[PDB]
Amino acid sequence: TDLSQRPRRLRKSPALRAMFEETTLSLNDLVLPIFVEEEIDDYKAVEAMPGVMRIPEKHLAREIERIANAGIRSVMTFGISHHTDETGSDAWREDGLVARMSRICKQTVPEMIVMSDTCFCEYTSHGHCGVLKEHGVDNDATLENLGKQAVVAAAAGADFIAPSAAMDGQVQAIRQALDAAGFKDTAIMSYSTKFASSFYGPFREAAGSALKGDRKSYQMNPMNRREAIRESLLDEAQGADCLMVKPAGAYLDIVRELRERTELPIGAYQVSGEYAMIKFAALAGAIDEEKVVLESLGSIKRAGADLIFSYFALDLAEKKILR
Amino acid sequence: TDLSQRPRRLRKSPALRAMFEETTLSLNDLVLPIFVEEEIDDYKAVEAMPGVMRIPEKHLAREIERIANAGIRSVMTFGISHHTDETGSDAWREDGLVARMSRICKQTVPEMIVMSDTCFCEYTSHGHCGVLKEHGVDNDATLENLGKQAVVAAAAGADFIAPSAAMDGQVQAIRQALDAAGFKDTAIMSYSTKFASSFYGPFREAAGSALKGDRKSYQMNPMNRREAIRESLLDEAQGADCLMVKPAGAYLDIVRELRERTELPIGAYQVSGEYAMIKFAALAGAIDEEKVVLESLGSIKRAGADLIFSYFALDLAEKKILR
Amino acid sequence: TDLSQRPRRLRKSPALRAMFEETTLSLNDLVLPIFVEEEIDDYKAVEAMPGVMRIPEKHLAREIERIANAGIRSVMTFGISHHTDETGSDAWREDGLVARMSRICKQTVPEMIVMSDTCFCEYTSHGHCGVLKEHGVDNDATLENLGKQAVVAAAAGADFIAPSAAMDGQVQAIRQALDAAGFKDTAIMSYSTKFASSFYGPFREAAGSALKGDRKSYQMNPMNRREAIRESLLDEAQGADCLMVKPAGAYLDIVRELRERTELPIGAYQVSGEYAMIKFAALAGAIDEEKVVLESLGSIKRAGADLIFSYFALDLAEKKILR
Amino acid sequence: TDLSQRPRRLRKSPALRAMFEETTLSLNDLVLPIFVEEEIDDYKAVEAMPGVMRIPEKHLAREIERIANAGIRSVMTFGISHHTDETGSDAWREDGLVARMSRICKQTVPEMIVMSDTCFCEYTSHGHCGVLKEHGVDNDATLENLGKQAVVAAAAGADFIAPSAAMDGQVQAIRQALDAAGFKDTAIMSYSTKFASSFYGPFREAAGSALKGDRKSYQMNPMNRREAIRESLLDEAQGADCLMVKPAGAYLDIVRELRERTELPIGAYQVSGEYAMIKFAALAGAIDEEKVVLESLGSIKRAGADLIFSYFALDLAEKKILR
Amino acid sequence: TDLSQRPRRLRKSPALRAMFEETTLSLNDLVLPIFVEEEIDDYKAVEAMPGVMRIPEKHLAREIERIANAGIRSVMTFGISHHTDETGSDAWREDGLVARMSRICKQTVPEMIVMSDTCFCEYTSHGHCGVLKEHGVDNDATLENLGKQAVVAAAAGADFIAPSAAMDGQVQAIRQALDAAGFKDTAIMSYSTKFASSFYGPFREAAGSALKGDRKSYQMNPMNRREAIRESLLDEAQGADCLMVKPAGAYLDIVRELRERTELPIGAYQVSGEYAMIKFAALAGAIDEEKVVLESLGSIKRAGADLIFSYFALDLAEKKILR
Amino acid sequence: TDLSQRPRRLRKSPALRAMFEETTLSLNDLVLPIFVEEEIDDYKAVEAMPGVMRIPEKHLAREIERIANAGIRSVMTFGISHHTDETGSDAWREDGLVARMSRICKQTVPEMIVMSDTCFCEYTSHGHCGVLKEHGVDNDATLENLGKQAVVAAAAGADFIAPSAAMDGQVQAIRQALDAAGFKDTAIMSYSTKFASSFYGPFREAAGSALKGDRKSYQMNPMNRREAIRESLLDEAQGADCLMVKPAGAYLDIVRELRERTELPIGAYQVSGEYAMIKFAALAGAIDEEKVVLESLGSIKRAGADLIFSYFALDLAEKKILR
Ligand SMILES: [Zn+2]
Ligand SMILES: [Zn+2]
Ligand SMILES: [Zn+2]
Ligand SMILES: [Zn+2]
Ligand SMILES: [Zn+2]
Ligand SMILES: [Zn+2]
Ligand SMILES: [Zn+2]
Ligand SMILES: [Zn+2]
Ligand SMILES: [Zn+2]
Ligand SMILES: [Zn+2]
Ligand SMILES: [Zn+2]
Ligand SMILES: [Zn+2]
Ligand SMILES: [Zn+2]
Ligand SMILES: [Zn+2]
Ligand SMILES: [Zn+2]
Ligand SMILES: [Zn+2]
Ligand SMILES: [Zn+2]
Ligand SMILES: [Zn+2]
Repeated sequence: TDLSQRPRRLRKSPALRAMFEETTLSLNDLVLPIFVEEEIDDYKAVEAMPGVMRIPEKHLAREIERIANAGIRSVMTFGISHHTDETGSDAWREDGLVARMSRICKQTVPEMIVMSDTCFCEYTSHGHCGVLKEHGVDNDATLENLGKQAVVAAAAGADFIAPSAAMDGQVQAIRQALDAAGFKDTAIMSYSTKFASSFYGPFREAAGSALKGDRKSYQMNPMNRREAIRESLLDEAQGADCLMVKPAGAYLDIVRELRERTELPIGAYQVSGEYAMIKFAALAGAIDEEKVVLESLGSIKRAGADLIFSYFALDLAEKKILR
Repeated sequence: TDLSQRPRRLRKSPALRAMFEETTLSLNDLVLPIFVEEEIDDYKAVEAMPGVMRIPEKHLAREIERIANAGIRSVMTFGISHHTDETGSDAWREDGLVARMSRICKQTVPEMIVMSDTCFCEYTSHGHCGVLKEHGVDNDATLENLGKQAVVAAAAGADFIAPSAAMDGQVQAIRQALDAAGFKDTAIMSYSTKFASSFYGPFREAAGSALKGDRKSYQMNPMNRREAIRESLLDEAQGADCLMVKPAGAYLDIVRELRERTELPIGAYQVSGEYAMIKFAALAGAIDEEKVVLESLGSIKRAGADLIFSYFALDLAEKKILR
Repeated sequence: TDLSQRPRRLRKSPALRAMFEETTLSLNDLVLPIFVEEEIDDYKAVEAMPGVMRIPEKHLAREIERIANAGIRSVMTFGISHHTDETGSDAWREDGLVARMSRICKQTVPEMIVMSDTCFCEYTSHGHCGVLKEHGVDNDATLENLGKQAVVAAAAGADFIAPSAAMDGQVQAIRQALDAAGFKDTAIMSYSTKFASSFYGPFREAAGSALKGDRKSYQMNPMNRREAIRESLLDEAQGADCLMVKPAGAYLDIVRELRERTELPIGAYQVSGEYAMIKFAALAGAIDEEKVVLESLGSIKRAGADLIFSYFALDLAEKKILR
Repeated sequence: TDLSQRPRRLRKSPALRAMFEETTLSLNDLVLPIFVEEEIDDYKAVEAMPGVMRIPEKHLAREIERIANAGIRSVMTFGISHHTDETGSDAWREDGLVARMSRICKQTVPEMIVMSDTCFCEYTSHGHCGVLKEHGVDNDATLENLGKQAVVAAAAGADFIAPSAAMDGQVQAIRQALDAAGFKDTAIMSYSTKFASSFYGPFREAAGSALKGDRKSYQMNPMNRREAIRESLLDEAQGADCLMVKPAGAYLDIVRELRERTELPIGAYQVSGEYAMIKFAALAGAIDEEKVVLESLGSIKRAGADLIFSYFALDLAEKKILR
Repeated sequence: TDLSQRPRRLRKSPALRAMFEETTLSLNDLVLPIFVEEEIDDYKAVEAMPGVMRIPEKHLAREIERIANAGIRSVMTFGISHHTDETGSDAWREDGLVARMSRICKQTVPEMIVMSDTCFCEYTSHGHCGVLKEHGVDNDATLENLGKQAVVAAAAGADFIAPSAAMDGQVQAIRQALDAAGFKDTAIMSYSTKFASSFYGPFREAAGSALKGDRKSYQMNPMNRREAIRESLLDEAQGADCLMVKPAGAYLDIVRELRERTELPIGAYQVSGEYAMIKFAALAGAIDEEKVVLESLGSIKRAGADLIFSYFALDLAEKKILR
Repeated sequence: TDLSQRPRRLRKSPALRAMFEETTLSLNDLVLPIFVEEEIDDYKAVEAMPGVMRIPEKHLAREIERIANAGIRSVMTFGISHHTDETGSDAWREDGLVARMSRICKQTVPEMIVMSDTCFCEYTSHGHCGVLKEHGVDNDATLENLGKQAVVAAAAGADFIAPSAAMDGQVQAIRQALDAAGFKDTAIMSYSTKFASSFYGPFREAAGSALKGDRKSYQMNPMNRREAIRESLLDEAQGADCLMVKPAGAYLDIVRELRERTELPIGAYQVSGEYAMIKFAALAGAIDEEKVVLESLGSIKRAGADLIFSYFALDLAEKKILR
């Protein structure tokens, strides 16, 4: 046929596809979320997240070292509390779980980039991402607490404070608190664009949030693309060091549009539900796990994400699939 | 706190979120892919696609009518051949399965928008999307065949010829053939941007493609965002009536960028692997199926897709979840 | 003929046009403006707005419930005052008509999204949208009053305070007042871009504004497209939750340009004159009312409006034309 | 208050608003559509278009001269046929009504810019905009006829051939025919973007189209903004001298987007329904006719239209409202 | 100090800089240019390119295998001729050096991506990049020869024909010739934007071009950024598979602008002069070679290049600096 | 051949290339960096920068006058300290080397545009660009010092204070200090985008910085293009009069992108390593020095730089190569 343009010419062999591959994926793009449960002896399996375990705080220095050894550059800590209360106050206690996870990680592996998930859903009685009032989850009371938590987390060693409560002004609030507390160097990995997604099922079982109801009054509507960009831009305006889109998998268009709207780094969260959809389909033999994971992750990088939070990170590292 | 901007104000209640919801999803956005197997009496279950059946050609007029009755506007037909050969020649026989699926659908429900998947992977001995030569899958020999198939499919009643073989110049080739054959009114739903994705596992079991190897020499690299846009733009240049991104789920950034690069309609394919990841995780209780499906689909619409090919379409229609 | 591109292929049938229809319209896009007259027993017909009635305040809880029952998500309240004065002070009385409309609506149907029109034209002796001085309608004195009104309206239950006085700094003024008064959660639906349009005739008879003269010193010039965009952007800068273009019908280009200039929601007002032009032509048999309304409204949505204020809303809801 | 930005400063008086008025409107922007009925003695009133008359062909030279005298620069001729047939063949007869309207106008007022509406809806038995086949309104057979009509219209004196049949490739077809026929200098005022609008009611009664059914298979969907732009761009590609959006009133966003997408002139049609909505509301006293017309027209110019087809043109000219 | 924004926070340690590093460099980005001299026994050292040798054709299969073994994906072949003539006709002889380099490389390592430099400067008596006439270097006579050379090179095994003669229409000419000759699958790596740079000194000594004078009548002006982009876009229009900017080092702005103007792959040539500037400064101890090379190369990738032609490639591969 | 477009037509002769040359280079684009060592009698040769000498402070008025006489418009002063300490306090002493270089230059040649390099690497014991603490190079303590230095430098006659320490908020800090000190007219030539480049080797030997380690915690990653643009934009936001990209040679894409992102002037630094790479290759005879320098410099101007800091400046001026 008379076709001057033939894109298939650069797909002829593996070598050519590698020369022309536009996106790369490596361990430098991954952040390992880790679940730490205090006051427990044995690792707990998160059934809805095949292969994922809750780390007993007592095995934490061992795990972090294992994580570090695999080449993992950073982790996002998530705690399973045995000290919840109406406001998740343990989150801001100098020696609450939040601080200890951070402190243990950083003392054990000082070059480990520790990100502290900053919220209250895992420490509150009601399971909401903040202070519960009769109007719902009070924005401003939560901000104060986030700020307090940030200072203790930073004091404990966290390199990034990562607010995931979806509260308005949370980056500003936490930045002021860190600065005032003397932690001007502590970064903020904002969960800038966080949707009220149905892809968080598994997480609830993993992290222990007691929430009976939803977070639609704070987490934004999955359908809102313009709002999603504005959400993250407000965060850049409030000084966040890195922004983030969560979930990432079904939101690659948001990741791409945000990438074209800011020079800030952009993180992308491959949520528990994404991880579970892959594991369960792979377990059923419907798909090849390794291929789907890499494509999934590569897709997130293609969309423009500088960092990806993935529960597969350690396994990819250990199996040497990524380096 | 002093926050003049509070995005949470429009997330306060369900009514407010509905007023402000930026994206809509309805039956007008869905296309039902259907699998028809010739020469069989009973429906066959596609194990890797829980809930999906191969329709015996003899039950086809009944199914299509059922599909139509649910409010489904259109279907994409896929055949399971009992007459394969080195070139998938049944695909171009006036009365091959391709034609019959189309003819049966259109005679039974004349207002049904019939899209014919136009390829050879389901009719060839080797399972490749075309004519197999010593150089691999010959582009040009395939184009001629696609063209022949398009004419018989169109002659049979197909409203859209949908080339999914990933061959270069396929839209041009098929358009010339339809025009010359007198089917100037027959549209082309190009699978313009089709990646060599690992999300097609289930499909192979559903549609019967005999391929032992891969399609990387024709289907494009999942990592290639610039090439992906160029792929579809070449298709617009060749006259396609509608373009398409496939898979869709992990390619929403591509869908969004393409949407900003063309005024043509854009279809998006929620592949078998996507459908399987949701079904299997839902079966394991890790996620809520209905919520994940709607979010998944709504996300594809948010990204900019005018149409979505989803295996969930009939179920959403029948259960009245979408109208 | 040799035409590779044939847009008519996707216009062939109703099914195809529905699959390809780029814009949707539903009850989630409509806001019902409602006219409430205090101290009256019977509904009053607004002659210049066939089918539109002034609701006696005493029938208000009944109407709102009717409105809610039809599926209407929100209303914009407009009062007809029997207590006007040089400054429209009833507008800011804790129990003035403004507050009562809001309170009645919200107590009767708590999930009803109440927007309070915030102005003084309906409460002043002179009929102007504010405080009348020798220089004309004093901007700053009006701002103070708007702020006072906003607090009582919010205190009364309004979800949105909607300033329609066209005063400079009105969003800022009202936001400060709400915040200081403790109504940080109360939104602002700014009538950001409001022209000095000739399409408001009917309104004057509906709402009772006593104005003898014009509002050209505050409402902006219909011809000013650049100013129109700047008007709304200043409003976004002052914190408005939603912006608005009014009128909408003859200003769809403004709606479209604003949509490309902000991520904020955008409301569009199908003014009384638009509603009257359609009703009267339809009454004369020159056009089909239902078709013209839907096209009119669909056009406003096509232009980019997230919400439309339309006097047809209830009728479309009740007749089940939109859902 | 402390407001550095005060847009109201330039709205203070009429002089200031005139200095700052961003859009102008004059007789140089208007095209008068004219309705000419052959074989009739008296002017016929178009009831659905108060003030609009069908001109008997015998009074045509008088009217055109009147039109010219008022300062009107150009007219769009529309005929009411007493010689219809299955194909509207009178439209292409050397001396059919189409030619005569043009010839009479140009001989009587040689500097008059004559635009010939080029279609068949007014000359066919069935009332469709073209050749009726079993598939509907055949595109290609219509194109041939349009071309024939264009040559006779051009031969007769028309300066612009204005295809309003909404057929694909109509500009290309008509350009080839004019060129081949030796009318390379004859322009094409394409009705590039013409929607299947409900605002054409009155027209049917004015122009006499016998259509019982709709034109949705050729006129495009009112909701389709992307398609609308593509429609006009294809026309620019086919060589149109001027493009057009019709209707104009509820499509100002389309006018604006097209203006930013082409350097070609853009015409905008204030359809019969628009004209009727204004007349009827004005007749009912709901609005001020003159103000609404000028705002309506000024809005169309604001949106970016270089020319407007308005039935008010002569009246505005004669009353000296525009010059 | 009160600084909310602190970019230094993500530069704190090596781990953080690696997480945030925006650009990657690997062996998949490199193409090794190789110099092959026919009819010689020993490797010849190119004095102006420390570490670079001319490979005797007889050691070629050994070198290519060595190159392949190091992980190098592709090479650009350059010949040193012992059969020059007024037109460089050996370049098009079925068994000229050009063909043999290609054939030897591909037979020895079939998966090696062979790019053939396509020009005549190394085969002509006068040393110019083409056919020398009294007007200078005849464009069109050169095009014919390039085409002939391309066919023999492709016939010999080259995967890419890489025209570096800077002739107008060279991509078009070579594409037609390959297609006509039946090498439709053979790609074209155009040296689309090639400046008349002073950075090619060393090359002349390496490749043996006999030119006494300059190439300013064909190679474009180093100062011309607009022309440089147009040069490459014309090449995309003529069908090139990949474009290229050469030199690359002092032209990163061109690389970046081209990257934003095309979806095609972009190669970038780190010319001999660049390689020599680094080697000589490193030899003098003024800079660290390895760091400068990687920064140099990383910079080219940062600018947007998909591939880089670098003489350091093999050394980086062998020393395991890149993988 | 049939080629309508022939770019070679404007490359035919030197006259045509000069008419069409898109970029110019002159002495008005150059800034001469100068190295002044206090307390020394003889000029010292910087071995890693052939031709570059350290000027003894006592010969400074002679050199500056020589520099001025050659037509050089401005210089960037760099001192070699014989009074270093833990904080580089001499830099802020009223009569420290920094002040004296400036004072000597401006008194000797009052119209000379003096830019003072503002940092501490040349005055600190440890060689870092600031105050060394246990956390590394303290940002804020450095800012205070920079500010102090700026005032004494400005007081001494510097026209531009040029912070090259890569500290966050350095422009803001220095602007406040100058303003408060009464030097509101003193400009700031920020080294806005300064990478942690390996091209600074030679400089260390020239300027005497004692640093044993690296500056990666303050100078930004060479690979970071988005951060690089943000770095400079923050500087514009802090009030810098001119921005700068350093190094320039391997960062022309950054220069170009910044040029399209700001209206501020942009300086570009051709670092010592660039100067050394050219000198050493030229010394080895691998390239022509004069041609490479001019191309190098012209390339920097092509990329969009308004000013270039080049060590070749005086030589080009004196040899009359540029005027
Ligand atoms: Zn305990
Ligand atoms: Zn939470
Ligand atoms: Zn937020
Ligand atoms: Zn059979
Ligand atoms: Zn296939
Ligand atoms: Zn393709
Ligand atoms: Zn009363
Ligand atoms: Zn008012
Ligand atoms: Zn305003
Ligand atoms: Zn007759
Ligand atoms: Zn018609
Ligand atoms: Zn058209
Ligand atoms: Zn020989
Ligand atoms: Zn050459
Ligand atoms: Zn060229
Ligand atoms: Zn001393
Ligand atoms: Zn320094
Ligand atoms: Zn900086």
